[PDB]
Amino acid sequence: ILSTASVLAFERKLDPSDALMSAGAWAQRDASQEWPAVTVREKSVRGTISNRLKTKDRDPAKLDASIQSPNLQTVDVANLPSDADTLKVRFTLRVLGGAGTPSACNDAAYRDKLLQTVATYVNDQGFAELARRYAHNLANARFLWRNRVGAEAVEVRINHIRQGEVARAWRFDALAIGLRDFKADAELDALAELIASGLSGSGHVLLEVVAFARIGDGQEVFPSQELILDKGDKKGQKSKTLYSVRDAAAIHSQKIGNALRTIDTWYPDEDGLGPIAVEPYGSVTSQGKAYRQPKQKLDFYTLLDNWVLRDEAPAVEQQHYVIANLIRGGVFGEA
Amino acid sequence: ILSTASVLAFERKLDPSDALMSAGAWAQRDASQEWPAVTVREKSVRGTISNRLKTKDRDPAKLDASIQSPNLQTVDVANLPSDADTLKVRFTLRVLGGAGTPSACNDAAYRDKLLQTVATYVNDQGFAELARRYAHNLANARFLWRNRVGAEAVEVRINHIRQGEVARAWRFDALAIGLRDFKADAELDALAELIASGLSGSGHVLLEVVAFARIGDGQEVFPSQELILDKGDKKGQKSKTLYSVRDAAAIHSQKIGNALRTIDTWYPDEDGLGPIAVEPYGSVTSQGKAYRQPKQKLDFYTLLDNWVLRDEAPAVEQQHYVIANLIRGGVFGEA
Amino acid sequence: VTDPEALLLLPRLSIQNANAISSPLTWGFPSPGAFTGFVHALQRRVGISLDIELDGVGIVCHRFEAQISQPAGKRTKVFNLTRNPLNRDGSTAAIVEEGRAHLEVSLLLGVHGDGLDDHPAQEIARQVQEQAGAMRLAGGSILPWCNERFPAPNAELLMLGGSDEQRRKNQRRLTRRLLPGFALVSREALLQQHLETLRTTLPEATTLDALLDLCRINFEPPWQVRDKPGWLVPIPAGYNALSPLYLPGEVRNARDRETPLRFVENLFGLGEWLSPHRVAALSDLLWYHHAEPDKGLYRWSTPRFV
Amino acid sequence: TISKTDIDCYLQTYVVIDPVSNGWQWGIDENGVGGALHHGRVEMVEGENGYFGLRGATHPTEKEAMAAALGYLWKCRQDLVAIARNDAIEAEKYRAKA
Amino acid sequence: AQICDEALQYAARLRELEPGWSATPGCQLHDAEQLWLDPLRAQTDETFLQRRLRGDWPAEVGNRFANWLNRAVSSDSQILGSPEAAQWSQELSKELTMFKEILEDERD
Repeated sequence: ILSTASVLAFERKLDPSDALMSAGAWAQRDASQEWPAVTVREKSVRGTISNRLKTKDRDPAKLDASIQSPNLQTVDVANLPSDADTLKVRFTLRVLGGAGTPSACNDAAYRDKLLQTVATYVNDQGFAELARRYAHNLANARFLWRNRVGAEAVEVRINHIRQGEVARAWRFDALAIGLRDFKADAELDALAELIASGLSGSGHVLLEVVAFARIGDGQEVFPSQELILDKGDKKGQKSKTLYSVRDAAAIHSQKIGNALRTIDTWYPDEDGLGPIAVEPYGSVTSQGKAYRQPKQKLDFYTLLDNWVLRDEAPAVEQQHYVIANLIRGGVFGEA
Repeated sequence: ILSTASVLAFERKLDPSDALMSAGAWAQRDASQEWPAVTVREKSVRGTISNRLKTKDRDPAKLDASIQSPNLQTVDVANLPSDADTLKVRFTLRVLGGAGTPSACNDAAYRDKLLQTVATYVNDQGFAELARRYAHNLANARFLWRNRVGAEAVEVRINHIRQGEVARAWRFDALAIGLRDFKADAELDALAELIASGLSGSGHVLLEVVAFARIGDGQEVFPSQELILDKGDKKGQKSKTLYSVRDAAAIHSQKIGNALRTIDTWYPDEDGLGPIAVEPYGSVTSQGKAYRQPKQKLDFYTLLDNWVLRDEAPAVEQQHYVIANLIRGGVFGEA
Repeated sequence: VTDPEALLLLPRLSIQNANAISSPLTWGFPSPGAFTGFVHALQRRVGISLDIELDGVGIVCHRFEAQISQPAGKRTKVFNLTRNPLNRDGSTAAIVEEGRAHLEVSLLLGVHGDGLDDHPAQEIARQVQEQAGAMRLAGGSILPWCNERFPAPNAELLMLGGSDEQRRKNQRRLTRRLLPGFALVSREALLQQHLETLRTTLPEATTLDALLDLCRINFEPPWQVRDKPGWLVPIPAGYNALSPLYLPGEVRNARDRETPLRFVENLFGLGEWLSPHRVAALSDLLWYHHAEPDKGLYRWSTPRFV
Repeated sequence: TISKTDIDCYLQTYVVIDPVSNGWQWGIDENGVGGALHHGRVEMVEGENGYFGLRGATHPTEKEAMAAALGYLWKCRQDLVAIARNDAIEAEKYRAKA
Repeated sequence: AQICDEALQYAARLRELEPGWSATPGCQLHDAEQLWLDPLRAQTDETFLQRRLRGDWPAEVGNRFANWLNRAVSSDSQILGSPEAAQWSQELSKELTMFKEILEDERD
């Protein structure tokens, strides 16, 4: 009858690291291996209230008394130095391969059918579209999240690392390569064939992705943000904590992985908003909206269940989405 | 029905850096690139009691016993050197653009309606009043907060930094340009058009703003003030901590940002006090009073909820104020 | 009864095996009859020579440790006992369960008389403490404080103050000295008004049931527990007559054949462990006797509390 | 033949359901009086980062917080379960008597 | 009243530890509350630390006690706008007046 396996855990292909951000100057990007790290430091902020009032707090004497006792905070802040305008964000990406094989699966007949379905996909169309879009999200520095939104010039250098050194070095202009069109190129196709052979298992692919962003001297850079402890007084609050591995600001690894996954231009809603990150019930956190809702038949789960259990193979776009979720990994399964 | 979105996060346009204070001599301001920084040093203060007594402490013998035990603090102090009469305050400014697009928004229809509202504003009257007023707040050195109030001569130099260097150079007299009149000037119109092209998305704008305040040989400069843990004893109390980024006194970035946003001369109270900082429920924390209280219909929230939801477009002044809040950024939306 | 002219403080006395069984229904801290009988024995032994009248005791209990144990799989407690000697034939004697508890109380004694003038205050304070060191307080020995950091001395506070501010000042000076404990008072008006409330709730209520109602922790439906004003312990507040008063040489096997014997029975009242700065006058909170022997009703309480 | 809910009858006095603004967070009262103000030795616990509150997840309803409390007591703390077992046995013998 | 009572009993029973434990060196050890919880450093420091608690009469501890005790009230605007907050602050300041007045005359 082939019901769904009760547990299905897929390991994560495309493992990035914590993206260490350091600083320096443009035209000395080629000597950027002794560049001093962007350090997370503290500063004390004070604001009046700016939030909406709920018609109980709109008394003018109460509003004046509320702005007379303001909230005093400390925030973790990371800036470039006042003699450095280029932010170097460096991580390493390891494309693993063996995407359809689960890390845990009860129903062995389901595992055989799922491996047969993914192998049917790879033989019909290998990881060529997916690797083209992953190579784009490396090529345009989408992993620079807010460090990219006002940068004068972004340049991404991607180095394929063999036995100990660079086997093949790419160098991209991340502002000519946009954040929304997965166009064709000559070097992006070479990087895409590399990531394609990595996802197929045909080779060890360890990339070193280094991105340089002309922001400006002293400007704020944006490492990934932690969550807070909140035990003491509201003056020493520590309202914002920033990530740092060892006295050096850093973006979390899964933030880089989410920006790499932003390949999904196939959702049923409009293409004017661009690609979203490949998630089951494909959801963007900022917009608060789950595209690929299960009411439409286009989430990861009804597509995977129609493809594997009852052989309703979707369109080539939706099965690109399904195999992108299998590359993404997860805990898919009931209780 | 178009209710307002529960989340609205606008990212901050006009991003300044921490304004690093250095020091040197006037009439060698052209060679002011190797000027030594202003150092935050410690000194010890002792006071009597001079605060008001609450009619139980006004006994004569108790007042004499209270002044027989004077309180000892150690304050952080930033001064000019004894051979330097000029304070240099150098920050950078990224005028970003894309003001109406929120970084986070629950309602898609409200986001499209607010984008059409901001696009209507820019099409009828683009960022020309706001950019003229921001160009003023660069030109008059209001970001010098108390470093300006007794200065013999303030001069602001604003450089438009293109690909690696100055595309266009400005040089303003910050005392002739007042702190309360937004007049018209031929160079201020050029800077207004540059900040306009930054805010409109028509170009990349990064300004290097340098301000030289003739204070006097050895006088006190006024960097930003941190907040103290107050975990120790009451003689080494450390009552005052001043901001510095690396042994170099500095003004906070958000304090420069508050001084750039002092463009609001449209609030319903008197304009004899002049511009205030563009805040929702437009408030000054020095004066303890919120102008644009929500009882009057002139706060940012009722103006935005009438402009976007029920399409009651306000006057051109109040909609200048609304778009100045959207440039200012913030966490709008309810809980 | 009569107001104390002075207020003597015996400091923290360590009692090693005091009677934990206060009464047939209550265990824990010993009865206030123990302390009032101790202060009458102090009067009987040293007060008739200093020409003073030690009357009224305030009980403080800085430290309490009962020699109890909680058995395995049981919610309640049992008493740790002592191994008595054998019989004359070599068998183990029948075990009679007595509760022992290690106390640390400080007593405030009401002193009034003409001997306050004839003697120094520290002299009569030292004399009642050196007499109390050879005594026992609820059946347990008063540990006499050898070779610690310093011995806790006395203070006989003359309650006659020249001003009300000086009187409040040295009440504060004494309350700070007997602070880590909890003064034990008698709240029988609270017991009677709780009985009245329980009688407006349900008729035919006994104040044994109202005492129990002040003892329990009652769970209430909407769940919440019913809060209480204070600690509100059950104490044995004296005795009630069972027999008529027998003549001295008439009852059999009495303690002495010169005192009238009368079979009595406990009278359980309500107490309240409160801290000593909640009273604002330490000349209150002193436990006196009230006999009225023609009716029975031999009892102790602290009158002039509120 | 003493059932589980009759043991829960005397085990429920060992839990305390404190009200928070989100929901109901259960806890453990070591003195067995439901977290009384004076006679209640409530068990407070040390968590990850300065957590000093009741051991218990903030549940939406009291019916589920009490159920998670009883499940924790049945899984981990079997001495209070033996207390409630002997209480239930004495209650059954009491109804066999009176 | 019971909370300020257990505060006074906590300060009272803490006097059996040792005469000097704030003399143990540190940096952050509540140097304003250590004037309250250890009065027997005056027996060791005869002029150094004895005269710094008798002239100051360290009794600002009640304000910090009130700032701790106002974490018991919930952050509700309906509780803040009504007269419940004013009545709460009135009787809270009343019991803190009693507790601070007890801490005032520690030196007799």
